[PDB]
Amino acid sequence: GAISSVLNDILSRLDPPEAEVQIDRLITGRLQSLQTYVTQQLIRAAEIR
Amino acid sequence: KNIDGYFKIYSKHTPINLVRDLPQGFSALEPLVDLPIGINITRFQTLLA
Amino acid sequence: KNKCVNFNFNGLTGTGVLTESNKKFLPFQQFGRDIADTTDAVRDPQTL
Amino acid sequence: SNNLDSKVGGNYNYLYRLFRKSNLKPFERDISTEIYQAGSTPCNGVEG
Amino acid sequence: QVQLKQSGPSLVQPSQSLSITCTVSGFSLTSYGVHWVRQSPGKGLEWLGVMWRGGNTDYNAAFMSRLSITKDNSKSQVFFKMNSLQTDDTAIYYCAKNGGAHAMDFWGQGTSVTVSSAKTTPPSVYPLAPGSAAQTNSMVTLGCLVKGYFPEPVTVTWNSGSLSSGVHTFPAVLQSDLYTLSSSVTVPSSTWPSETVTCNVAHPASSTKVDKKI
Amino acid sequence: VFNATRFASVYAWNRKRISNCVADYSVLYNSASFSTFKCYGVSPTKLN
Repeated sequence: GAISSVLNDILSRLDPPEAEVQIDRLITGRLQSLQTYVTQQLIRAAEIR
Repeated sequence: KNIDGYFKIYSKHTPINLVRDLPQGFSALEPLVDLPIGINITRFQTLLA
Repeated sequence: KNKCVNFNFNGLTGTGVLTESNKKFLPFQQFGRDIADTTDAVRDPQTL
Repeated sequence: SNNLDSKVGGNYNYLYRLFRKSNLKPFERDISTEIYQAGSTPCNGVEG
Repeated sequence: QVQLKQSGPSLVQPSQSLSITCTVSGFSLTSYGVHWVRQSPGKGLEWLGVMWRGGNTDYNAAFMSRLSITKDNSKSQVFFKMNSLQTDDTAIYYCAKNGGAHAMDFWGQGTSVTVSSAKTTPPSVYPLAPGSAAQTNSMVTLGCLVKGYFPEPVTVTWNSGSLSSGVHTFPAVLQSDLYTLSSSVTVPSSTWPSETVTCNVAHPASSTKVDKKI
Repeated sequence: VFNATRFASVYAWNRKRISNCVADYSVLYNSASFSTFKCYGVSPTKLN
């Protein structure tokens, strides 16, 4: 949902009070991405363990 | 095609050995030029010598 | 070449080691990207 | 641009389309001066 | 820059005709359609007609058979021909420029067309001059009594319109085939009886200019 | 463009295709001559 997927594209375009809004959308999404990976990787580890 | 006013033109020239209707094959067409015309297009013709 | 530097090629800015590779860019292909939307290779604008 | 464009009596060289049937698309212009119909009454020329 | 004033009629009897001449300026006649209306004769504002740009013309449902528009594109003037007028039709007739959505963007000054069986009479002006016993407190009011004229309008000014501070124009009182018009203007005491003061009255219906020293 | 002789109507707005050149944008933002300078989707100081 952010204006762009690349961090440098946002920081190089928007001001700090504007970039933090779009950057937070990527942090919220990329965090849930890694959380889903670690969540499923841990469950996969229990299967292999 | 017309994408956001940019009339896109692709091109590809390859040899063939054909004696009938359109040949069965595959080949990717490369961008030739980008023309920001911004005019609505609904009909088209073809020039013949 | 072969140095980790802060580059900027027409907005394609970031940190990476600039070096020449055996990639074959077509006349229209400007820059390359991986599946991560990360710039893999670029064409220098001053000298192509 | 009041000191540049405006003149005594009012500068009417700049005009605007008062209305249109449908809304324009992004970055679309129309320099047509033809009188279009508002309701179902066809005119085809003379206003009214 | 823009002028849409009317002129031509002086006085007309009921059930008769006339001709109005509206001088158009500021825009070409081929660019906009000159509208035609009245000025609130009793009930709300009344619409009469409009001549489109080089085409036909629309008229009011109650004035299509009687009133007509004659647009002269060469002289830059729109003429109007009215027929079978009634005393209730007395009002100021205006010309206006066409807008975008058939609007009346510009408006003129018009002319007060009076319909009445009476005959024309010039004004018998008499000034309202304070006497020698009149007092003053840092200023003095002045006016004139323009009685015995017919029909409207009559413009009363102070020294050809030199004064504009406290000028007040009153309506005309309808008398028996005549009118009575008063006026009141505020001028400092250093202008009267010191400087020359004269009431200037103009009757555009008869084109009479009456000068009476106050 | 900015200091042009006269502009076109809002319905015949002229789209000046700017390409194959460079120009300063901070000279316009910090000109102290514009009444409204508000960008959308990009900062006026960083786009230089």
